[PDB]
Amino acid sequence: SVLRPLDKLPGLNTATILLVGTEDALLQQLADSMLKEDCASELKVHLAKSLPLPSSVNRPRIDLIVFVVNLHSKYSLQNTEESLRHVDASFFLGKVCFLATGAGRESHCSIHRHTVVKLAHTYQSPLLYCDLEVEGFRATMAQRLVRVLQICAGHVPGVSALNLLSLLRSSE
Amino acid sequence: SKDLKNQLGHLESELSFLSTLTGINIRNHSKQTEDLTSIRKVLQRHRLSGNCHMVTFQLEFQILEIQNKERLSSAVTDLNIIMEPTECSELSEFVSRAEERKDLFMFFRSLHFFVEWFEYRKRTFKHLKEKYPDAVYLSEGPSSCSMGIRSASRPGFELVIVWRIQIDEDGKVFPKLDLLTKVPQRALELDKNRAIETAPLSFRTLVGLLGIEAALESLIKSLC
Amino acid sequence: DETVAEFIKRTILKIPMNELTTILKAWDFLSENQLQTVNFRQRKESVVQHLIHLCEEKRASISDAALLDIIYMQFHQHQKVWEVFQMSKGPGEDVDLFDMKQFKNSFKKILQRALKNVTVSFRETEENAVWIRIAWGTQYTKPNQYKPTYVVYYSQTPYAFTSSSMLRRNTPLLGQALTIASKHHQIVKMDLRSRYLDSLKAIVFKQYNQTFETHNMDSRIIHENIVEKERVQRITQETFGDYPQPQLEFAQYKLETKFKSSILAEREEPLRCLIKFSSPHLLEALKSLAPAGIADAPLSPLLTCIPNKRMNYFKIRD
Amino acid sequence: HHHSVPVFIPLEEIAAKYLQTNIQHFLFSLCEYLNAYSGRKYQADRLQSDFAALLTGPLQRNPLCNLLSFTYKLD
Amino acid sequence: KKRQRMIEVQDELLRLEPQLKQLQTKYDELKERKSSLRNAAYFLSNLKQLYQ
Repeated sequence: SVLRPLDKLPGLNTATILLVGTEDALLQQLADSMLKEDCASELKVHLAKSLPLPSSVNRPRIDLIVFVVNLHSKYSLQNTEESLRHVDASFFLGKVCFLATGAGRESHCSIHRHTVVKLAHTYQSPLLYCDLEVEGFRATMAQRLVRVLQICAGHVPGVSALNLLSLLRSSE
Repeated sequence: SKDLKNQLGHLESELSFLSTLTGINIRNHSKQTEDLTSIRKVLQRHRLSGNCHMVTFQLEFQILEIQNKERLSSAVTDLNIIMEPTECSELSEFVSRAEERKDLFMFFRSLHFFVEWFEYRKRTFKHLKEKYPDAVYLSEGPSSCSMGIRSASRPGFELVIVWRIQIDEDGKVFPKLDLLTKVPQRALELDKNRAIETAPLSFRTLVGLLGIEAALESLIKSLC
Repeated sequence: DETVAEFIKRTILKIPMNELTTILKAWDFLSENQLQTVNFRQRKESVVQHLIHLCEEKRASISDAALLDIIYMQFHQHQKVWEVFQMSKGPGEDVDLFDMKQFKNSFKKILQRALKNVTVSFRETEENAVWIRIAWGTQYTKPNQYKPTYVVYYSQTPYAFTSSSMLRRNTPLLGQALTIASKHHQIVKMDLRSRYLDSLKAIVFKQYNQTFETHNMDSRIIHENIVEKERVQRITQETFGDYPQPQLEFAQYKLETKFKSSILAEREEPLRCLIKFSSPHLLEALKSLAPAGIADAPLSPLLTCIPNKRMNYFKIRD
Repeated sequence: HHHSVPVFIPLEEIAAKYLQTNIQHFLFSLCEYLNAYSGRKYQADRLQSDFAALLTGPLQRNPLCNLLSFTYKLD
Repeated sequence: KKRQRMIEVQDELLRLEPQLKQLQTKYDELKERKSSLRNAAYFLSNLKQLYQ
């Protein structure tokens, strides 16, 4: 199955985000950090190891997808390259984001970050950096990601995902 | 409540399987306790009944559980088992000895082995009787002690074979096979070789040679 | 003699300060009334200096020094890596009536006749074990007290645990002594080595599993892949059991299998490899791999069959 | 699968000889073997615990408890 | 060099002993089996002749 951006009608004051990665503990911590605060909207977080998802009918529509990659592991990079082939091209227009973990400790790194830079540039999407094991750093990334989610869902007038594409575009 | 019925069925099945596995079918059980404390001393009085294949039993005992800070010692102070009045006097005297010794496990083990050998003796007698109706006179019965082998045409010559089950003082069970010869003198003065006076030892060697039923079959074929 | 004095001083110097009194009490060679004369508040060096003088004033042989060594050894018993032996007997042989004195005499005589100079000690341990310390020598050399051999023999059983220090030279001789003294025909060495003698004991006697069945949150987060997680948890629980795992620290595998993956298809010879696993608590790190996502739900049987097979070193062929 | 009978009792011989056929006789044989051992050990331990006065030295004994030797002096 | 010879001859004797132990036993019941069999045959023949 191929995931589609506008398959279902939106809910009332609701935003949904999907996190795809191999490390489950990091995903759980990130979801908790996102949900701890209070906001005007209603938030829902879905956790998955890879795509395609198991089939279900009650799934609400997905507004934003974040691919988190561990720089200390080749397995995570291979998993994300495999997952990237099951989402339709229409869904990359301002609704996909890449998150890279572990650049703080360079000695542990198995992946040269030229690789993730080139991957993000190839798929026309932003690339973010955060060390998710540190709670203080994770807290601010959760809020930035919540704001991006609110923009994508249509909860800020005058700004849409396609507009967000030009704001976050890199010069080279 | 259907699930509760499911647990009832499961427990009944488990009880039946265990009872047929061990061979002891246990009936109702009653426990009455009295606390006699000075280090705590507690006494219990038990009562249970049951049966094992043919044999049936009901027994009553009591144990004194001398609880303390570092050991939980329980001794069967008083035992009492009562038997249905059969003619098996040896089982009764074993009952008396076990009652004096006040041991419960040994009683059950010996009862199992005894009834087990009894079942072998009865089934062997029944099978060999139904095999040869014409050369076996079961005078007292298949569930009894001895056997009679004789010819229908002439009752003068007959040998009797005795099968007995004995319970030793220590508790273990072991059988024994002997025979006696009801022979008229005329046969004695008839033949000169006269090896029938050695019949006990030779018969025991024969039965130990190749089995019990084989020796009896050979003897009954030879007599015929 | 100065040699026995040096031996005792070295053995005492090995002992930690806080537990020196318990060792001295168990050894009880020195009289009790002599002990309170010495003060243990002062420096370790002063205490050992005084203890040497007290044990020298009384007559001290080499046998009591060896006994002190055995007593010190059975307290630590993780300073050496142990190995296991197994003895077998004939089918018609009857059960023997073990006698300690006869065992001591036979194990004495075999060594005494094969070599010439050799010191062997005994310390009859509680819970049905025997500790033996052997100092090796030959016709033309005196025994070497620096490199002894310890063996723990459990009477009435086919198993004996030995320490691998210098036994390589005289392995068949000790095998013969053990198999003769205990009335066994054959002996073989189990390929299972460890530094935890108690874990080895629990595995060898297979008594590490002692459980017998008798009758006498933030709902906003949605976890997909939940069925896979529950399935891997169930498989891990089934495969690794629910008992506390015995503590090992090492495992070795030798591989002689063919490469099967375009790449080396024409090659007909095996690919030669040797791999080792090391951990402070092995079999506990392995249990946690699959839930963490580093391994598949069922691990290969080579990893989950250590205690059941009583095996530590493996060899695999195609 | 697993058990708690001690090692020096011969379970392997009984298991090999009676396990595949007539399972209940196997169980009863194991019961006999265990009861005898427990009784012998109890006798030895109770003698040691109670009558330390008469015995001169500790008695000699082995794990399976089938060979006892002691020297006793009565007053 | 001589020590190794001692060890290996000891292994030889230790391995040889069980075989003799088993063989002697086997002969022991074999002979008694033959004798008892002959005795039983004689006794059965005599008793059958007497009854006939």
